[PDB]
Formats: sequence, structure tokens, C-alpha cells
Amino acid sequence: KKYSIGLDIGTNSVGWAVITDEYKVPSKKFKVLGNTDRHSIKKNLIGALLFDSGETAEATRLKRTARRRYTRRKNRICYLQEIFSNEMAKVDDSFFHRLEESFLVEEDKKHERHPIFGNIVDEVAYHEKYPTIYHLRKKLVDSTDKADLRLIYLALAHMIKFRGHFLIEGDLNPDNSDVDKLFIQLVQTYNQLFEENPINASGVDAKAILSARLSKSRRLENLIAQLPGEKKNGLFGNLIALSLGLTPNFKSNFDLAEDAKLQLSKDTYDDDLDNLLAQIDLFLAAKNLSDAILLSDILRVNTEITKAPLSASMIKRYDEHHQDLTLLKALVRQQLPEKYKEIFFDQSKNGYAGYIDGGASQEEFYKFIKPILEKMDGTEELLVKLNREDLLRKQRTFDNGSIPHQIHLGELHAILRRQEDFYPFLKDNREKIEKILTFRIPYYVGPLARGNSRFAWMTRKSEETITPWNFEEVVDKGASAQSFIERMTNFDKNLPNEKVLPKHSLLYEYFTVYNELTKVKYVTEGMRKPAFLSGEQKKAIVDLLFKTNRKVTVKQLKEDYFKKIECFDSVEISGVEDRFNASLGTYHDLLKIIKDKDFLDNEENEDILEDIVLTLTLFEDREMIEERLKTYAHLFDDKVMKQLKRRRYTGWGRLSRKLINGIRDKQSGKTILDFLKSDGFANRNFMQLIHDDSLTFKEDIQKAQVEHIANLAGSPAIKKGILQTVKVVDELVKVMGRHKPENIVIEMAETRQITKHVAQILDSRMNTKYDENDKLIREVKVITLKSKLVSDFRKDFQFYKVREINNYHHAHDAYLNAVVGTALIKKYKGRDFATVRKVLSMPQVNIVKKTEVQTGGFSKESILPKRNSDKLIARKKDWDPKKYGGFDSPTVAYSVLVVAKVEKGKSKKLKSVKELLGITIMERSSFEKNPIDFLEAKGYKEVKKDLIIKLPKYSLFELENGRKRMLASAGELQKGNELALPSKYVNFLYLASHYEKLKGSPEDNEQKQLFVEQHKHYLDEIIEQISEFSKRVILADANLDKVLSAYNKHRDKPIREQAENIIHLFTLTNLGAPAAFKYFDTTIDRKRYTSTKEVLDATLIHQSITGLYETRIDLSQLG
RNA sequence: UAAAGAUGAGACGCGUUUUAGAGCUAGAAAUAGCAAGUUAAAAUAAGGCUAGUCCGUUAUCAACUUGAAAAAGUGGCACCGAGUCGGUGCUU
DNA sequence: CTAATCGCCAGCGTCTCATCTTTATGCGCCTA
DNA sequence: TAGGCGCATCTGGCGATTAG
Repeated sequence: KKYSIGLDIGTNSVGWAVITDEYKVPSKKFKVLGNTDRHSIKKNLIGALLFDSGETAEATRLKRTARRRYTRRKNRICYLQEIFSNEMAKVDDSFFHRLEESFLVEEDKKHERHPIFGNIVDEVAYHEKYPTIYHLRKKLVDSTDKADLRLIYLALAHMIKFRGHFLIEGDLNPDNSDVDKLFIQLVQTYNQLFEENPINASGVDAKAILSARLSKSRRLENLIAQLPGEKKNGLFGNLIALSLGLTPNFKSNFDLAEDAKLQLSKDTYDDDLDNLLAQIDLFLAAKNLSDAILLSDILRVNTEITKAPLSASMIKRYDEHHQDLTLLKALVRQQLPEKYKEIFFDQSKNGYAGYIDGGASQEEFYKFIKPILEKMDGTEELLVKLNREDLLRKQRTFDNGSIPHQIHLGELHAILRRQEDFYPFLKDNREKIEKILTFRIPYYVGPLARGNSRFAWMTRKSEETITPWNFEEVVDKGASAQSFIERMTNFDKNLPNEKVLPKHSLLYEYFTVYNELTKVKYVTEGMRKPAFLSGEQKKAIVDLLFKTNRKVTVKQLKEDYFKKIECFDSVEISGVEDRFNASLGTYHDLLKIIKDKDFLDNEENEDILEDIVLTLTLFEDREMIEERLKTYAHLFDDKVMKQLKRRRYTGWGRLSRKLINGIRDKQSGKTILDFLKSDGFANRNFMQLIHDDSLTFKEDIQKAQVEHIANLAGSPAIKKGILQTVKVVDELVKVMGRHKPENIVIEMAETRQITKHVAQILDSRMNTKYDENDKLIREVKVITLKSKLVSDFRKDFQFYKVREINNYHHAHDAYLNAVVGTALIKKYKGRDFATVRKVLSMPQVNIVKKTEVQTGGFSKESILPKRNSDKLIARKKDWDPKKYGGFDSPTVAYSVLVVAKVEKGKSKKLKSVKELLGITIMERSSFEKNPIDFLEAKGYKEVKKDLIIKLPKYSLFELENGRKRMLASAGELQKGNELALPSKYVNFLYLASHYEKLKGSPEDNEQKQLFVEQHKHYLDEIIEQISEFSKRVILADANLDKVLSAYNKHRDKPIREQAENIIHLFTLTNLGAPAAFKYFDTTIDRKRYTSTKEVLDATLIHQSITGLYETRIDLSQLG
């Protein structure tokens, strides 16, 4: 048949050959279908398939989580409104209506332009009293008097929208800033309780607090400098545990059980405090100090006369910026003229022009402003502020990101406690408002769907809508967490219907250690062949050794077993090594927590113990572990539960319950574990037992073992090439008669990657035969091959290639993969070389660009300012493009050809027209079901439905003199022709590019140097070839003469310095989008084909995925 | 073995757009001189219904047939030749 | 006057949690 | 003998411009 096929899968291109008759490229005759009277097309069987790269789901997941966050925030505001409505409907009119209707202009607005009150005098009075919301915040904290419901609503709404980073567990007191002056008190309390009175430096407390804050990695040296005398505990990390937190875990001075390794500020810190206090101070004020340092890091209030230090700090920022601005305004206008307009009265330049109503930022403003005040007198008073980057500060910036929800929590609680006397309506909802602050959906629950979504898994205990106040009542948290863990854990491959066991469970880990110890054998001095341990001595080992010491087999069970066999020592062991692998760590952990070993060794309650390990391996949070352990609280409450809940396990296994102890053999009545315990004189392991001869374990395995195989990870770009290659082979088998190919060769898209499993799909499809001994034979081979062979063959036999000329190189790589792969097989190098030279020279290579309907975002994301243009598209249907707009430049999906009548001019007499029209992504579905209505609504009339042709991206057109174009946009054309550059220029041009690098160490340097020196006329001949090809198919005469002028002048550096730049003229000639390029000093701008009108009267081509079957439509006949 | 990604789940801080923050003085304006600037509301793919505190940017893509559809179909041969596929003979 | 040319512009940084797969090691083994 | 299994160790859009 000589149907040896080949392939070269890639990220953006898949190549293919079809046969290797005489290990040569074949040629074959095909006919076409369509209006053209041609049928004698004799093609090659070589081709390449180019396509866009496959994108990952990371960006899509990011936008999905973003819109989920947005709608949850809107629902939080809606809950806020639901609480406030019953009194705001009586205190105000259309309040939330006018807050929702703030986008619209005064013509579209229905109530009032002013969003807060609805009056102008009250608005300006409110703004002059409070220039910033934080002034109102401080007023509602320190007022001690009743205020307006609208203002307190704005305060709570501000905190609910802008909430906090949610990273600190526990609580922080808002008034814990005077305790920052009690750091000396804390250290002196530690001194008086200690028995050496350690010394300290007074007045350095705040200085050392900011010094250690700046010295994040030099905190050791900072603590050594701040604490004199004894500093071993400070260098160990005790003082950093007091101030910053116990980031390390090393022991400083012990004194609390084994070591002081408890968490500083977390959910487990309170539980770990009981264990530290059991072996018992300084921690009580150390926690307050840890609050104080983080408070003073971000909230700088020197004297505590307020309970709202965030608002106090923002007021200080406002006052500093105002005072220093009115200093600079009076200084610059009196010292430096001719700049005042540029800094103060500009908008489109950096400085204070762009810092307020322009697009400039803080860094650009600082960089602009430094030379301005670097040269005047009375300076450096602001350069010192500039060096600390707190010059002319604004409040709402990036720096207020570390703001704690604990501070907003206690701050809102402070306002509610202050104001609850005056308003009894919202006193009763204080706890649920506080919940609305603190409500988060846990990460193990997921979206609150009903199974229609492909992402949610949560199980509802009760059927009701989910609110923050009924979350624990409606949602069953334990089953939801179990499903969350189980939906992403793999199944066991032997039987895919059951879940696998945890890595550190009793039965599982016991089977691992039993599988090792059954393989552990003993050798005799009499009989040379060692016999397996077996007997009841397998039982005797584990209870006497493994149930007593953690990791008994670390060069230690050896001497322990030698003492056991001290009279049996004529018989010696033949174990794997001195240190074994498995252990009874879970056994000994729960042993050291438990006080009863009888039931544990009784090996009967392992059903209970499996659930015991299951909860600790599955779940994380202490309370939600606790509720599941409450079933055994009838006996495990007092002396177990205090220590067992602190233990947690991490790790999942690969075997399952049903396989390991469910399936037993009827001839013996014993399961696999009992087979390992009492297998007889011959002990078979897991692999030997499951696939043993005359064993019924294989029949039950095959009973349950009998497009979805593509999910093999390896990025979501490679899978596109895999499926395209499968489709290409599937469609090629149809073309080449109906016979099955000889063999398949596939390329790299390490050998352990997705390619090995990708070959198996080709096996499963091609070697499809009867299971009984017909699929046992392999009619066809599928081969994957290492790239070093084809690269060395490339360097050996002079088939070089630069990637910048043409896309024929993809198909030639696929061809060379097939040739060398088949060449290794036929003899178990040849006469091929002249034939392969001929093959790579050939001008007809079936290059197709995969026509694809575009999907993705509708348009650009930036919201542009309003303008009098039709390019802008309304952001929402409610709004208007020219009024607000901002969304322009949409991405089209595909084009269509249409012929119809249309009216134009003042005559209103109708003319006929034939057009190409592009459809956008946003309107595609509207086109599909309403084409006849959609094009008539868009402007045509009396349209003929049967003449409409759909045209995706990269639709191919053919014009006069063999000129082809591809259509990417609606009306922008891309180059469709390829430069069939002969091999004489390529062989020269590679060696010219390699004039000084990799020209051949074994005296191959000199010959290749003189070859390109003596063939320098090839430079001129390539310029003529590019020129002739460009005048015929490219039509780039202006850029061509520009290039010719640059080529003629740049000849003083004529050896290979042309050649690297000559590679850049091929950027003009390649297929696809035109690209700008540089040629020596001159830079050549791209020329863009807008004239889509010429393809209306051209010939349209439809091509198969391999390109061998074509369909041509003559658009002149349709006109 | 640490990194490395690849998947889902829960949260922050900016940015943009429109709107609200009464501009004054002398001049026909031409404009000129002058105060002033730090904040807030709404939206954050149009939208879809199953009306969920859910879904909407990943992956799927030649025409001509029969299928409402999953799909199943669909168009001879060999030598001699190369400028983006031609010549000739067998052949039915 | 309506169609080619030229220059410019494209939404962003941090946290927390889980699973699985890979650069590279064996031990006990097995099927084709 | 290869292949598997269990456990660990940038390129289309758009406004301003020129111009055939």
C-alpha cells in the first residue's frame, strides 16, 4: 500500500504527509467541485494546518469570580437596604431611587441631580463641613449626640462596600494605641517575673518599633541593637513572637511544656493557649503589644483622644496636604515665574495638573516635581517629606489596602453602640448587621446553585433560599466539605466506581507494611533458597515491635529481631534494607492520645478507626471536625477529645476499600488481606495476586473495567493540536481510498509527557479489531520519535531552514519526521537525498489556515470619554453611546456575502449592490435565528436567501495572475501567497547568517566562509526575487522603492550585515498580517490592505482540513 | 525532591466612565487676571432563564446529500513533467 | 469630493484554601 | 524488554490628514 503517514503536532501548527512510496513524497490526481470547468488538479500529498493557539481558562475563571464578587457585593447592599427601608420610606422620598439613578444626565434623570440630599445649599454645606467622608466618620464616633439617618447610612454603606482584607483572626481593640507606650511595661513585667531583671533602653520603644518594621529581614540585628545585655532569646525569636508574631518555630527558652511553638494570632492560637497554660503572664500583655505594633504601623495617632484613629489619620493627611499646598502656592508664584501656569493651570501635563483631574499618578508627579523644588531657596523641608513618600497625600489610594476589617468591625460597632439609644429600630439588628460585615461563604462550600452549574457541589440539608443568617441551618457543611474534597480526588484505576483511601489510615497503611513484610523473608544456613516469613510469625512481629516504637525499622528492629531469634540466629533474615519504608505512625499517634490499647490491638473496631482517620484527613476546621467526632463522645470526651482534635492528617492514597478488603475468592472464602496473612508457603504480593493464574480476581476486575481520553493536562493549547491531528488522520483515510495506513509517526506535542498517551488514541482508533486475538495483532504501527535524530539529519544532509521565509517548513518537518521514522523501520539513511532535495524545492505545498469563528470579549475594555462618533457602543442598554459610551472597536466573528437592493441619494431610486459584511460576536446569535430580518433591519432589502454564503476568518480568495488573499477582519485583507524561494538562496542565506557563529569547527568554517564570500551576488538575486514577487502579489511598490534605496546605500557593511537585515524583508512577504520592520537605520512602516472591494468579483475557495478536496465558487456568476 | 504549572472555591485595594461638590473680577469676546483642587453614587462584557445570593470570554468550526439532531454519506488510474499544479496513455 | 495614509492605543496589583500532574530516585512485582 | 501498578524522596480600530 505504501501508506506510511507522518505528523508533527505543535502548539500553533500541525503538519501531515500521506505516503512514503519509495520513501518519497507522492503526487496524486484529484478533481474539484463547483462552477469552474476545471477538473484536472494534480496535487501533492503534503500539507500543513495553521491555527490560533489555545488559551487557558485562567482568565475566564478570573472574570467569572470577578462578576460573582460584584453580584455578591450588590446583594450585600440590597440586604443593607432591606434593613433600612422600613424607616427610610418614612424619613425620605426616592432616596435609593436617586442613588441608583446617578449615572444619567439631567435630561435622563427623573428625580434630582444631587445624589445625597436633593438640594444644592445643603450639598455645599455638607461638603464644606466634611470635605471627606472620614470627617463624618469621626463625627459619628466622637459625637455623643444623635445625627442624620442618611449620614449614618452613608457611613455603614462605605464600610460595607469597602470592608477589609479578612486575614487576622480574633479581635483587636480600637483604643489599643496607648498600649504602644506600654511596651516598656510589658518588657519590665517579663523582667520582674524573670530571675535576672534583663536591661532595656528607655525612649527607644517607638524608634525600635519602626526600626524593626523597616528591617523586615534585619529584624535580628534590630532586636540585638534594641535589646542590650541578654539577647539570646531575642535572637531566637521570642521578642519577634511578642511583637511581630511567631513566624519561626524554634525554641527560645522553653519553659512551656517542650517548647513555646503556639500560634500568635490565628483561630488555633486560642486552643493552643490552653496547652501552653497547662504547663504554666507575659502573653496577656504580649497580645496587646502585638495589636499595638500593627496599629501604629498604619494608624499614626500620637495621643488617644478619639476612638476612630483611621479617620483621625485621614484628617491628618488632609490637613498636611492642604497646608503644604498653600505653602507651595505662595512660594512658587513669588520666587519662580513662567512655570505657575504649567503646574497649576494645566491639565494635560504631569505635576499638580495631572495629579487631581488628570491621569498622572503619585510616582510620576514626584518625578516631575523634584527638579522644580530642587533649585529654589527655602527647600528640603518638602524634600524630606518626598523621601518618605508622604508628600501631598490623597486618601483613597493603593496604600490603604492593609486596612483591617477588625478596625472597621470595632468602628461600626462603636457607632452602633453610640447611636443605638436614639434609634431603637436598628438596635435589634445590630448582630445581623455585624454578621453582614463578617459573613463569608467558606471556601469548601462553593457557589449556591441547584446543580445546573458545572462548578457547584454543595448539598442542601433543607430546601430554602440561602441568607447570611440561616447559612448554618440550611447548608449541611460536613457533607459539602466531603463532596468538595471528593469531587477533585481521582478514582482507583482498577475499579473506577469507588473512592480511594487516605494515605495515613490504618487498614491502608497496614496493607502497605504487610505487603513489605510478606516479601521480607528469612534464609537458612542449610537451605540456600530463603523462605518467606509467613506463619503466625508475621502476626508475632507487628504487635511485639511495630505497635511499640515509632519507625521500629531504622537499623533498630534488626537488633530487636536478632534478640528475638537469638536461639534462631542460625537462620538469618533477607530483608530489603536496614531502614524500611512503611510505619505505624497513625497507630502510634492515636495510641499516644488514647489510654486504651486493648480495643486498638483487638483489630475488630477498625471500621470505627477508619472513620476516625477519615475525618482527620478530610476536614480542617476544629469545630467541623468536632461535630463529626461527637458521635464517639460517649467514650472519647474527657481524656481524648482535648488532644485528638489537634491532630490532622494530609495525603490521599491510590487503592480502595472494595478492592483491598471487599472482594474475596469463593474457593477459599478469604479476602486479599487474609491472603497476605495466610497465603501458605508461597506469599504473593498485590501485583502477583490481582493478576494470578487460576484466580478469579481477574474476572471481577475485567467485569468492572469495561474523546474523553484527551484530558491528560499538559496545557490547554496542546489538546487542540491533538484533536486536530486525530481529525486530520480520520479525514485522510477517506481520501486515500479506504485502506488503512502502514504506520504513523508523531512528534513532540520529555517522552513521559502527553505524547505517549496521545499515541494510545491512535492505537485505539486505527487498531480497531475483534478482542479475541484480532486486536492482539497490530496491523498498524504508531511511533513517537526523539527530535535529536531529525536535527542531526538536518545538520548532516544540508536541509537547512530559517523560519522567516515561509510556512512550508512545518510540512517539511512533518515530512522529515515521517521519512526518518520509516527509514529506521524499513531496514529492520538511504538513496533518499536527491528525492528529498526535490521534495523541499517543490512550490505546491497544501498550506491551509484553519477557518475559525471567533469567540471571546465583545470589544476593548477601556471606557473612553464621550464623543460624536458611531464607533462607541452603549455600555448598558439603558445608557447611550454618544452621551456616555466608551466601548468601541468590537471584535467581529465572521463575514457574509450578500447581494441586495439599497437606496441612496436624494433621488430615492434604488440601485443594486453586492457586498461583504462582517458580523460581531455580540450580534452573532441574533443573526443566526433572524438572518432575513437582521440584514433587512441593518439596511438591505429584497435579499436572496439562497445566495448568502458564510465566510469565517481566513477565508481564502483567488484573483488575477495567481494572486491569493485571506480575509481576517470584516474588510481588512491578509496575504495568502507564499514565496516559493529556491533552495540555492536558502542554503546561502543560512550560512550568511552563520557567518561568525556555528560555521563548523572541523575546518568546515573556512569553506562555508568562502562559499558565502564567493556567492555574494545571491544578495542581489534575492532582492530581485523579493521585488518581482512583491510587484506581482504584494503590490507594495512605495515600501519596495524605499527598501531598494536603503539597500543601495547600505553597502559599506556588505557581508552578513545585509543578511540579518535581509531576513527582515521577508517580514513584508510572509502570509498573514503585515508587520513593520527595521532595515539598518531606516524603519519601514507596515502597509495595510483596506481595499476589500476587489475580492467581491474574485473566486471563493472552500477547502477541506487537509486541502485535497476543494470547492470553488465564482462570485462573478452570482453578480 | 523543592519548585513548577494546571484546575476549581472564597476575599481585598486601585483604575475608568457619567454625575454631584453654586466661581469670582475687569472687559462685547478676543479673553485676561484670579481664587479652588484631597470626596461620594452607579456600572464593571450587551445580557439568559430554569429565577438560583445561578449562568454568560475555555474547549468544539470546508462545501454538496439524507437526517428537526447525535451522525451516517459523497465524487476513477498510472507514467512523464514544475513556479503556487500541467501533459499523455490506459481505463470505464 | 470620498478613498488611501499616518500615528496612537490597547484594565490593573494583593491575600487565603484544596487537588493533581510533572525536571529527576528506587523497593515488591506483573503483562504484552 | 517497554510499559504499567502500590508508596516515599500583537494586530485590527480609529481620528486626523492628504489626495487621487
